[PDB]
Amino acid sequence: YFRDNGKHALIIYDDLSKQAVAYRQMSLLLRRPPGREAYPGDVFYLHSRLLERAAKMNDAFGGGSLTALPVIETQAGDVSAYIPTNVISITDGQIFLETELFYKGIRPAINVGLSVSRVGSAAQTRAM
Amino acid sequence: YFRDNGKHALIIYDDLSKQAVAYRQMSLLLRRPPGREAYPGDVFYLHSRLLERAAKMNDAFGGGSLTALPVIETQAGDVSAYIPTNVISITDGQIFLETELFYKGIRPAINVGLSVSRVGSAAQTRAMKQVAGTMKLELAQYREVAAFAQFGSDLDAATQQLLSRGVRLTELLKQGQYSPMAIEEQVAVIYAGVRGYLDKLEPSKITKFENAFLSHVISQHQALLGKIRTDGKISEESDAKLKEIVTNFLAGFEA
Amino acid sequence: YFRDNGKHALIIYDDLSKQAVAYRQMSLLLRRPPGREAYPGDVFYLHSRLLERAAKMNDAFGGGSLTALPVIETQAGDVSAYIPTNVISITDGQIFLETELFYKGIRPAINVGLSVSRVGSAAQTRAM
Amino acid sequence: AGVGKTVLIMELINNVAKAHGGYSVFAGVGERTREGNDLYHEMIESGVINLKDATSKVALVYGQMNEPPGARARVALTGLTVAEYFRDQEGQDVLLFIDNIFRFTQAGSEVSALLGRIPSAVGYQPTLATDMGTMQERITTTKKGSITSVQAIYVPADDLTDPAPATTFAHLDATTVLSRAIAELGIYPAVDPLDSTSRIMDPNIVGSEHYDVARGVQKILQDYKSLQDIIAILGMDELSEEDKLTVSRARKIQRFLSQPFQVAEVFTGHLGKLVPLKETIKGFQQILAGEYDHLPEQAFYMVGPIEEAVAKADKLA
Amino acid sequence: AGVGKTVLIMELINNVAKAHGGYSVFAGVGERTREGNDLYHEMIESGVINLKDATSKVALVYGQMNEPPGARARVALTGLTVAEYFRDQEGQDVLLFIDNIFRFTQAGSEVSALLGRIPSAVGYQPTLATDMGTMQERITTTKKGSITSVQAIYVPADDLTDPAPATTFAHLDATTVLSRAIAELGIYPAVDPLDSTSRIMDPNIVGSEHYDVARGVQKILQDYKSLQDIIAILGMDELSEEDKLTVSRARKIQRFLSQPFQVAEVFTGHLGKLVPLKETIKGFQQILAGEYDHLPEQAFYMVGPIEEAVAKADKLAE
Amino acid sequence: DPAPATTFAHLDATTVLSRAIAELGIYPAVDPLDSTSRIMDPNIVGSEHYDVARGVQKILQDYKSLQDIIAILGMDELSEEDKLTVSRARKIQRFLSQPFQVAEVFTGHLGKLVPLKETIKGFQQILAGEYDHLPEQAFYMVGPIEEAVAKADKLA
Amino acid sequence: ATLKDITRRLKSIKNIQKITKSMKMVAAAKYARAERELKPARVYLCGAIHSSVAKQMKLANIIYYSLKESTTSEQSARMTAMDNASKNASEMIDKLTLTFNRTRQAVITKELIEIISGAAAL
Ligand SMILES: Nc1ncnc2c1ncn2[C@@H]1O[C@H](COP(=O)(O)OP(=O)(O)O)[C@@H](O)[C@H]1O
Ligand SMILES: [Mg+2]
Repeated sequence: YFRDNGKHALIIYDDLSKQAVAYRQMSLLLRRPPGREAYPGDVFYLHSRLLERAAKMNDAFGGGSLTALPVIETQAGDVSAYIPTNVISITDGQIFLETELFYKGIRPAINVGLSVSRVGSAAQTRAM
Repeated sequence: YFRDNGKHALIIYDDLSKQAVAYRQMSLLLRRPPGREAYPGDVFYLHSRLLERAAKMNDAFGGGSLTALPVIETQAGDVSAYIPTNVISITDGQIFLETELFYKGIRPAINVGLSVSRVGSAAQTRAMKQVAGTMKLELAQYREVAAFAQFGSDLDAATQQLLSRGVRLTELLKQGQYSPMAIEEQVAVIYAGVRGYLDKLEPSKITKFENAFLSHVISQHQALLGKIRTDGKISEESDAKLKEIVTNFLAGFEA
Repeated sequence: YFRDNGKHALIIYDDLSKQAVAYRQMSLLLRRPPGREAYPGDVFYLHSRLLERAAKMNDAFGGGSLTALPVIETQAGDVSAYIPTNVISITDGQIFLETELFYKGIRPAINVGLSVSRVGSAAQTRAM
Repeated sequence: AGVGKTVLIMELINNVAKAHGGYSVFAGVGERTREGNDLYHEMIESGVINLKDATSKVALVYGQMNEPPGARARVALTGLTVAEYFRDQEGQDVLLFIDNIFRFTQAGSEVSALLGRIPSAVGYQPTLATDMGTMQERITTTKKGSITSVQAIYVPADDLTDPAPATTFAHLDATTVLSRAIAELGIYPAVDPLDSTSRIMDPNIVGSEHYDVARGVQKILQDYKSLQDIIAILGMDELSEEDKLTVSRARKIQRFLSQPFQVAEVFTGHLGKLVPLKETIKGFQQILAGEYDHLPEQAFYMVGPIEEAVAKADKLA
Repeated sequence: AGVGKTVLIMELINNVAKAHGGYSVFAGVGERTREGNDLYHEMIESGVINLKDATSKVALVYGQMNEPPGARARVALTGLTVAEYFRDQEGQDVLLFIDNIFRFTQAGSEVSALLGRIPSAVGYQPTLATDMGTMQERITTTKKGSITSVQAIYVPADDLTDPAPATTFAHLDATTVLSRAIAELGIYPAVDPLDSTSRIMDPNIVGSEHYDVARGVQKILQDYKSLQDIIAILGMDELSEEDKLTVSRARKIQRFLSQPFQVAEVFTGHLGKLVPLKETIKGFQQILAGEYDHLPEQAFYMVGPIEEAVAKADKLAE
Repeated sequence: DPAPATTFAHLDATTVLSRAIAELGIYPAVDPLDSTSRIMDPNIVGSEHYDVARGVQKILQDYKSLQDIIAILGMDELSEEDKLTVSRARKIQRFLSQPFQVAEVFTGHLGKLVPLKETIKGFQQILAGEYDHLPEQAFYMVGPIEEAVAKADKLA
Repeated sequence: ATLKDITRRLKSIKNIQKITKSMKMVAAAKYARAERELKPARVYLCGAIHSSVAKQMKLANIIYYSLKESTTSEQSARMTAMDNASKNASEMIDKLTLTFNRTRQAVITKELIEIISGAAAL
């Protein structure tokens, strides 16, 4: 609504892991064929169609925008698992929070080295 | 029948691994839904309903009892597999056997660190309690350092004593097949070890020692073996007489 | 044809891994229930039948022969996998190659400890 | 087992009853008949149950192991209903012990399995998270009161990333870790001070004071642990002023973390102690400061309020 | 696959069967046809089979890999029934060789879904253990006659826990386990001294010296086994002169365990040696006692009796 | 995984990227021991090229086998031969990295398009030991071997 | 990846951690004594220690001084070496237990899905 009407909105999806498990409960109950980690074939589409909807419209469509901050819980920093890689393959970068940094008291516990932003520089203020 | 009429029975189920396979056979052929390893959802209930019938009845119900020793075969050590997972949780404890221990010379191949009895002392006589507590502590200390053994080329006398007790005791835990010993004979040989009398004997000899010593006390010192029961524990006398016997004997043993 | 007319022929089956995949397809589409790794129960038979057809005939039968060199692709070097082992358990030996030997410059990348011939010197001249 | 668990549970009951008026409910999910009767008769002897006068503070709900999956899958629910009564009708702060949460998930799995459903990762039921979420949510603070749940957790294959445990972690706010090593040091309760954790350990919630003390105790303890190595090898003889104080203080705090449970009396022959949250904070706060450094270790061992540490000391000289 | 089952069972027919007084039965089940042809012609040469008269002492039954599942699922019963006759209708000591009894199980799994069954673990039919039990319980000595059975048993993907091999273990009285890992080092027969067992290995049966030696060998082998990966990283320098001394004798025993087989001449390029029990015990006794500490490890690799490794030691000079 | 796995047989040259390489900062994150080409033949690319490529691959595989040891004891127990392989291997690893035009934003470097001959030359030289005196970081993120030198000087 | 493998490696690498751990302790004690005797004496696998002196290598008083410095240095280096080596082993154990549990999970799921697929095609 905001995006298409020249306004700017920010949605936070907390978290997509739990949504994927609910969708898995639906799928196995539908008897769809289980694959990696017993997730259905379409778990990627489940998130992709969703996150493609966040976007930046140009001036001819009102210049609004919708920003998305999806959230994915990993198990023991395993960012190579199915779901985590799936969302990594959709979004424009990631902020990684390490268990180590947090417990060691570093807050926010961001792993600067493994976090990315594919399209943020252009949007970063010149002052920064 | 024995449990309900003031009698006590022991039941060994060898094995529950196979009963589960038979039950799974029937379950799959009856087209019931398969689960982990293709077992039916009520496989845990099969065993639980079996093992709970094992029990200690109160005086009002005759005081009889049924003890059960269910066997389970693991595959390449996997205690987390489905049927072992289930039977481990149903039971009051586990005696874990290991191949590596077996071939090393440890037989029965029981793993003292991992086996447990939640009942523990509650069903251990006072004499055995006494010596067993010391041995369980010492062995536990041993396990901690047991790795530094073959590489600790400068171990302090403290850690070096832990090692000596630990080899000594491990050896006293070895035991020939088909020769179950009486409780009093067990405390007597454990006593030897936990009292340090065998700290000087060479490890290879301890097995020969035990066999001679035990044959000797069984022969000449019956009276001491009965006292060990009577008193319930190691009496102040028993504790002196043992000291005389082992010392002299050992001396003769290393003549 | 050669085999049964006193001639000698050599046949390379490159490769039997893909053949098994094509069988699996056909089988599943014919509505036959899948077995280990999705492959049909008789996947060994699929290959067993085939490779027994390679043989040495006696003089009464023309003395011709069929020699076979089936090829099997492993994944990540596991020669102790279902299929692989199915085929090893059929042929009269196996030449196992490896990328690590290959890159160390051992080419042909034959792994001597894992390769064998079940015919031995009976297949060599006296010289060799 | 063998780490004082049944004793902890019994104390919590008795402690929440005396200081909050709320009762406790104990749900035994796949209890073993033997341990159940033992837990009963041990409850009677501790007083938390009374076979005569209505002083009983705990209600027991038992779902035994010989029962079909659906029964053992429901029992936490039953016990949860009892606990709900005290919350919604009597406005109390109920305690709900669930032993153990792992066997609630398993019964969950076995039920689904008989119901013909496709299992999910690692074999658990498709509805693992929902099965879990619908029982756990009933456990909260409402306008009339609250239910606080102490639930025993088994971790399959020692794997914290297993679906079962990871699901449970979703709803836990704190963890009490009982350890054999600590028991061995005669420290009772055998609570490991560095593993046990709590979400509400934020200054915004327990206040800045409580927070700083807790961190102070946690730190002093981490440093000591580290020193161990040097102490034994390089010898505890070259420790600077700052280094010897840590070791002495650490050991007072550590011993001051022990505490005679009112339920232990029946055997310990010693009056149980219930310490108020102010004495706790203040007590450790002072030790940290060094205010009681002029006291012997054994003065803090198995005492109550800080006062009792000094007392005992003078007596022990 | 390819560790030595068949070589070893060929070696056993060569030694035990050739000297055997009584009949013998060989069932080739789900194996290679060429092997059938190999064996047949080898037995005609040794006279064990005679085509010109009635002196034949071995009956053969074949159902190899080129046959469909039903055949391979029933051949072993065919082999077995012939042997059963000789057993009951004669009481005479009957020898039964079956290579490979796994093929009875694999055959079943092969038609299991067409039979309508939900699969069990690892793809096997749900009746695996019962199917195996009704068959194996016929392969047995009885009060009437005795059968000495030797069954080659395939192990899928080298995993001994696989339903099939795993379920076969309790049907036996002695098990010889082969390892690719060992084979891979050139030790043949590739037997695993830490995984091969026998009901009769009891001091009150093979006597004390026999029992003691054996136990002694397995202990020195298990000791070394548990150090290998360790010193592989840390180094040997920390091992005391007593420990590093055992590592020498472990390795020697390891190799003294190999033995050239008559039947494997084409593969070893060595003359087959055969060693009597007594000389076997002495060889190993001696090694365990430090005696041949002075000989090189390779002396022990691929020989017969201990004396051969002493010889070889000398020849190793140049 | 079925998909990728089945895809390898449809290609003439493959470029297999790696998460562990990228994580080390190496870009493009190509795995030098898992990317192949049917053209990699002495009668097609010529012996000089073929040789150098095989040389690089052997030193990388050699390094890789040593990793099992390095991991626990570190480099102290390596023969002087071994160490040599480790130093060159590491300068080969880095010199395989290269600033892309399209990734200027993330590398903070100007793009580089290195001609084949120049690629052979630089790798030949590292194999020869010609630059055994430059520091690893010199070889990271440059174009032609010449820049590795210039970058070395800058470091001093 | 293979449960058999990983378990083996874990057994080795767990041993290696303890052994190395104890070597650090021995080295630490030796060094401590040495350090004490350091100054007094100055009045009259061990890491890269051996390596260093040898690479560069291409009565009483001197012998005593040299040897005294050497021992101190050696025992210090070896203490460091083992400290690092045991630390490396711990980290590696941790990372293999993770791997072991991922594989364990995947295996269980994989066998499960095979079973259900075959049941469902009936
Ligand atoms: N006793 C032996 N000595 C030397 N090589 C052997 C021996 N036994 C087997 N081999 C080698 O291993 C190969 C596989 O043995 P084989 O018995 O055919 O495998 P399987 O156990 O599958 O039947 C043989 O062709 C031979 O090269
Ligand atoms: Mg064979």
